[PDB]
Amino acid sequence: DNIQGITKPAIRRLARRGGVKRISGLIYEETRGVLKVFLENVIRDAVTYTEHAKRKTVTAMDVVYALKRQGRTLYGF
Amino acid sequence: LRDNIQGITKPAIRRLARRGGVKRISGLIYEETRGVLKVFLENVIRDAVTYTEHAKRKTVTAMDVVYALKRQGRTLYGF
Amino acid sequence: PHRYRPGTVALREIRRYQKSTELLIRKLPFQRLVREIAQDFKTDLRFQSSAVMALQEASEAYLVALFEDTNLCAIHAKRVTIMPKDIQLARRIRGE
Amino acid sequence: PHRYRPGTVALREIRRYQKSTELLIRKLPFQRLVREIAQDFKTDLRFQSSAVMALQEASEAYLVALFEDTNLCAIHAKRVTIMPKDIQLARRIRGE
Amino acid sequence: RAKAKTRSSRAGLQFPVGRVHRLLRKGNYAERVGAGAPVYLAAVLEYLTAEILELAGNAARDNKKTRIIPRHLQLAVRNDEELNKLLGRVTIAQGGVLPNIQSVLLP
Amino acid sequence: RAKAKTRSSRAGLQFPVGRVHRLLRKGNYAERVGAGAPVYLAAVLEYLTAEILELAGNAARDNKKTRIIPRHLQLAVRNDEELNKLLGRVTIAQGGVLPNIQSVLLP
Amino acid sequence: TRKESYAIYVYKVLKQVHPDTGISSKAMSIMNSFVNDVFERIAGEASRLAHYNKRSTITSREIQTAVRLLLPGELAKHAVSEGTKAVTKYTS
Amino acid sequence: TRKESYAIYVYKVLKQVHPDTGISSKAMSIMNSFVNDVFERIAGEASRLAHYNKRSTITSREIQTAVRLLLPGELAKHAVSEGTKAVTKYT
Repeated sequence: DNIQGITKPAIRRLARRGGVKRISGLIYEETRGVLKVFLENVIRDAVTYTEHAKRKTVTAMDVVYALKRQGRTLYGF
Repeated sequence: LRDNIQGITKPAIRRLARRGGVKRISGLIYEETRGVLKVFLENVIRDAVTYTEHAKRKTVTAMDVVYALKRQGRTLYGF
Repeated sequence: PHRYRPGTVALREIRRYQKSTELLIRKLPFQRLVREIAQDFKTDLRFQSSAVMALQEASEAYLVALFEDTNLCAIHAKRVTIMPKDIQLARRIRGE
Repeated sequence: PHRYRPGTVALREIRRYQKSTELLIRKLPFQRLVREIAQDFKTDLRFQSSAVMALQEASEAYLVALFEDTNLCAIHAKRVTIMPKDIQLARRIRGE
Repeated sequence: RAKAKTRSSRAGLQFPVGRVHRLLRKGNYAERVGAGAPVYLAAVLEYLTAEILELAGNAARDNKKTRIIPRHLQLAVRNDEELNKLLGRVTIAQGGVLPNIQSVLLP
Repeated sequence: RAKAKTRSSRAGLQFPVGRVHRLLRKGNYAERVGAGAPVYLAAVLEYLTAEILELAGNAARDNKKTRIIPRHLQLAVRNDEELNKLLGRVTIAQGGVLPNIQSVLLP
Repeated sequence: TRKESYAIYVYKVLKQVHPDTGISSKAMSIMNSFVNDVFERIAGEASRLAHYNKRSTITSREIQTAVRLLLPGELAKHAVSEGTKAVTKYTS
Repeated sequence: TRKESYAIYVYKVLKQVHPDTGISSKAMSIMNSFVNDVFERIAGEASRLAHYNKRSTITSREIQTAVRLLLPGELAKHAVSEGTKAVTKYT
């Protein structure tokens, strides 16, 4: 149920930050699905990184390495 | 020798587009794809010549070229 | 009552969400989604707050870039609206 | 003067050049263009045959993939003919 | 002493575990390399090679040639989905592309 | 005897040559590390840091404030061509995007 | 020195998969490049995994995590099972 | 274990460039991440360059070629100029 936990105004604000004037009504589900796929990939990488270190909590640090190994490096952490 | 950007002929571009599944090919796209092929070639060639100059090497080998292609995330197999 | 034309409020929202770097996605739904996704790979898995923040920032930046490419494709198709086919094309070109 | 339709021979050539793996740009003009591009970096530079071969394979593969992306952009814009704006959009989506 | 046994028979595989360990040590990835790491590397490389060669042989069977061609290898790589995402940013020489045509282009 | 002249002060360079050399040695990226390689790496890092901080301070000056915060760093990275091309696959948190509007969007 | 090549190992793998079908030298170069690139990718992933955990050795767990990371989908668990089988055969 | 930080180094670089411009802790973390990422990229490129021609050492030329490969255009040229000036000041 947490997949629908993110809100349509949140997606609208995300598109506003991306310089989009107007948003079609059937693209919210597609954006949620592709966000789920991206989060699944990044979370799988972070889970493998956490399990390699004999750790049960996903720290911020291996998350930014999981993002950076995918060509999406994160700064500030 | 200069002005060799015309070496990539219009039928060669048409063949490249047919391999890409392009049915209709505009007459104005040939200059654009010559430009992008040129830009990609300068990028790969400048990486290759930096690789060549690093190792006191004067002739560009196939190895360095494919290593440059891999370091731009475009690794080439078969060499 | 006062009425605004369709677009000027959209442009104002674009401007006000591009000058500032506030967190558009709420903390709790994104955190819950992250826990739901992670619970299928590893049970009883914890997430520190800074990890959730970092993942939320990366996701928001990725979705903003994807929406930028989606709007770019929409303008290329002479369209103001952004359709799921635009997202599919942008992801296919990006290889996602 | 039997003439085929303008678009059936196009599909036939698409099938022929997709089934076959023979190279499309002739080796001599590509080699000359490579030498012209490299003469601005290193004076009196030599290219071995396998280096030019590999560069040609990579260049045709990149051009072919870009052509599929621009064709997909064309069909996405309800169009058949590719235009340089499709190439610009495809380049900017990948950030080239 | 007893006759020396190669790593291929010890690990039940074909890829050289000794060579893999040699490039791991000389490839300075870490100052130490465990005993099972080259074995695991040889197993993974052997499985990936086996899957790619099996798919290439299947593609050759659909084409009826008895020899593996770079076209067959490219078809094998780009036909499998997992191999497609694994080798997505990878160029294969003399391979071409899949013959896919959009439905709107076909009459 | 004589007082210590250190390493970074000898080259007149603010970035630590010693820390870069220690990280390169402990990173086992090569069997040997030259003397000038940490000096060169520290010089390049200092130049890149100085350029980034100069552009970020300029952006903060256009923002009517005198403290650099990550939105200024993101604006500095994305505004200049070469740093945007270098950091194209790089995401800056607390940074946002460039405040640009497409031509067809404006009335 | 001796130039590395997996020619006979790839040929033996092909024969144990498809004994009737052969392979060409261009295809042999492609397979050798693929094997080398996958080896470097997995070894670099293992090295970075060891460095991130402040570890100075590369073990079978490093390779397991690397093949879980780079190899996607069913190939990840298949390579994990193959590596576990090889490790058990080594220990037996 | 302890974790390294480049707070003082980036601080003194900023004061050398802008003597009257501050910087936040989050921007300090962003700068740290940026410098570490560039360090890892350049070091990996230099290690690859050393392994490319069977060289077991990394010299100033390896970092030079790594900078020319990674940094584009005038940024690369100015980086080579600054590195060369630093090495000449060292000697």
